[PDB]
Amino acid sequence: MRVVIQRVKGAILSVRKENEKELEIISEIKNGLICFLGIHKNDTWEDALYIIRKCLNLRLWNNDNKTWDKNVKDLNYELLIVSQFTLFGNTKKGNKPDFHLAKEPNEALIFYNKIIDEFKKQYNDDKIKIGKFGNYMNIDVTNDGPVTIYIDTHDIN
Amino acid sequence: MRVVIQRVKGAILSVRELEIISEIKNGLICFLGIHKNDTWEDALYIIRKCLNLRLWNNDNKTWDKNVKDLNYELLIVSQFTLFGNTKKGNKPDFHLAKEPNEALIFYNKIIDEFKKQYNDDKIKIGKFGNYMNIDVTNDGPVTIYIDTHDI
Repeated sequence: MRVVIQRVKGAILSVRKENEKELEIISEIKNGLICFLGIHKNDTWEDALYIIRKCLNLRLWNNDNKTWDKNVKDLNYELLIVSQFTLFGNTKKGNKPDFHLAKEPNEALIFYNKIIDEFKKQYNDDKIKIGKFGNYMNIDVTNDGPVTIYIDTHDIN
Repeated sequence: MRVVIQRVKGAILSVRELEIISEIKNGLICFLGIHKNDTWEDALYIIRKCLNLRLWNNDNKTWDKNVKDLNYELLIVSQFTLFGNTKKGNKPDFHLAKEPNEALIFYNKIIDEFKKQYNDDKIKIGKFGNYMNIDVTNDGPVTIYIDTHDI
């Protein structure tokens, strides 16, 4: 499993409605993190936990003297967790990218919900916001630094 | 060199109460991390892939056009935190990330070639070493990661 973690002052997630061209705001987070999370073909519940561990636990904020000190939960800060398969989008071969290594979308959806669920059990239920799985979404992000963090769990076991 | 490429409707970059200093409508923001042992070769791969990657639908086709094809914009930004190793503890370490002085130069050079290759009105930057606010309108969203030490 893969994740892009971007530090944020806020973020507003909006999708298409019901002519359309009409974006509808479903998820707001103020200060906190945003997480573009890619579920991989053969992911196991162990990778999921590791993702949730680093999100919830890495120290991407500062205090007085001390830097890189406090994690998302110390500041009662939110997270917006957005599913992003395009992260296994393969760009080794060809300028059109190939997603062959992502998970199938019905298998993914159940896995991601499970994760979101667990996300809530390891933090606070009201701090974890989400997008609409496998849907067009339009997200305004306030990058705070910026701060961008990459983790590929298949770099571990 | 690592890079996070995201597809935007547009993006606004601001600095320290703040003040806008770049912006772009549709195109791409690329958070571009520079490894201490990177090579000019290591740039080319990034720039190419950024400029050519087919990330836009062509009314009926999918994954078909690039930022060049659609006279779109790129806004290049230098994330060293992309090399924050975090397996150790919960406190990232950037012992893998290029030193800010040689970094800034490599960044500089990369921008020149980004212009040299696409168009120089089409490339935006930030103030390199400093705090940045970037409002980013994630279109899709479409997130794309490459670490050049795989090619």
